[PDB]
Amino acid sequence: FDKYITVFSPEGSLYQVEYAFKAVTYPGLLTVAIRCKDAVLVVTQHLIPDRLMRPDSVTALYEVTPNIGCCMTGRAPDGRALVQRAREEASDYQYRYGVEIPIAVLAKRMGDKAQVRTQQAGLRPMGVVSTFIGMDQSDQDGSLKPQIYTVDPAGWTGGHIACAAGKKQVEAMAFLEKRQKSTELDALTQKEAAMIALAALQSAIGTAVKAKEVEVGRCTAANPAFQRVPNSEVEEWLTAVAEA
Amino acid sequence: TTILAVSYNGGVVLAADSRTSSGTYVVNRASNKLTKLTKKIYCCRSGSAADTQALAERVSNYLGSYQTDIGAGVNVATAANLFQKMCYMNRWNISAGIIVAGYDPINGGSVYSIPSGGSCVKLDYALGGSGSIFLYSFFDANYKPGMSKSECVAFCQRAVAHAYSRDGSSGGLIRTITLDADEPEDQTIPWNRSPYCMEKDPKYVTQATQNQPFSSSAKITGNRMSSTG
Repeated sequence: FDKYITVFSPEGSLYQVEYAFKAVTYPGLLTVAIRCKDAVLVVTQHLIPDRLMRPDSVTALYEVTPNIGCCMTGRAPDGRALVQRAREEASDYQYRYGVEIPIAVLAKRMGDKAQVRTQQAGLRPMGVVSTFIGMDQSDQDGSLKPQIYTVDPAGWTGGHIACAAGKKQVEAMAFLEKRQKSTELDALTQKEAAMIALAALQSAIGTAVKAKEVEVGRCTAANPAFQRVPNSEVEEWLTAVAEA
Repeated sequence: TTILAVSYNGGVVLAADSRTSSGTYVVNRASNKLTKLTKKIYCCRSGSAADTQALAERVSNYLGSYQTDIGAGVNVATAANLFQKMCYMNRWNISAGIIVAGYDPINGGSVYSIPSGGSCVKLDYALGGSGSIFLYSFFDANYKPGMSKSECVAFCQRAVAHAYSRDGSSGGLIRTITLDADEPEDQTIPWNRSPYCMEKDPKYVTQATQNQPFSSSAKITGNRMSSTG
């Protein structure tokens, strides 16, 4: 009875929301984002076991607005649906305030949307971890400074220097944390940062990945629009990970 | 207000005066009447500044949402059919005379007049606003389709000038913008260097012989310009 609606158990936990965090683990897809000095990556697993499935079509990472790229992890279709809420949100903002939604807000508005589903009974929490990435103009000098923001099905918004979400998110965070003690991680070039992300993807699942079995998102201070990275440029990072 | 799109082979040129009058006083001297909907699809705006700006933003917003979700460019058609629906729904409340021009890769250089009523007429070239009425004859005479990008700009400027030189409502700068495969080229011809104006035209140097001295002869000479003469 505690378990099947969004109400507190005797120990003060909304069981439905612990059970949505399990729905992020279930598909066996792991994403890793990483902020560098001038850019953000989001690396996602992109596993198509069917030879007949068109690779092109199945994406984790959607554009939300030109400057903010998502990367949903969990029930794909719940992801798909949040992205639509996030676009609706970012268009609503663009109209009412006449500027692009700042990523920090977008994340925090999606935080409050996912909270509402943990409060009103009979809505299912979206079984997914939004990983919004984008440049955000610091109002001190004018510089574009890179950002990652995870929403999770609890409604917990947070910023991230780097982050993982999905199957092995514990072991992929363990790898990034151990590699935060060596380096600074915000004094890194886009290349170095990628090699750490794609090494965490590799360390976590336990296998060497192809440039086809991942898709990678990107925003830079130079090119603040959310780009998918071409499979050519990802292969120059997976060759550079296998070396060092 | 004077606005006009024309299509050349690759793309389009929009062009505009830059004057918004409250009738007889010039409120703003340097208004941008060319209003970006997408990267390559500008609309020109004649009539109530309020109403065209509100519609240009309302559409620029739907095209942004659209452009995101389809994960591709917007067809100019899409911009004009959105703009038609919004000009048509409110056709009684508003006073809006729009020209959506643009480039998409599918059709190339498209131009749609959306006048008051919320008609929507795909054309080779559209004229809008008070100062349109002057150009219609000027186009019928001097326009010659299949112009190069360079000529179409130099032409539209010449046009917007001939209009704003006769119309009171129209005047100031001649903003153009070229929308094609390449990156949008806006240029802003300031009045002091406009291609045509009545003031500098040698036709109108010699004054009308209205004043005319007290003479002993029906022979019209010139105006009286000194009290001594």
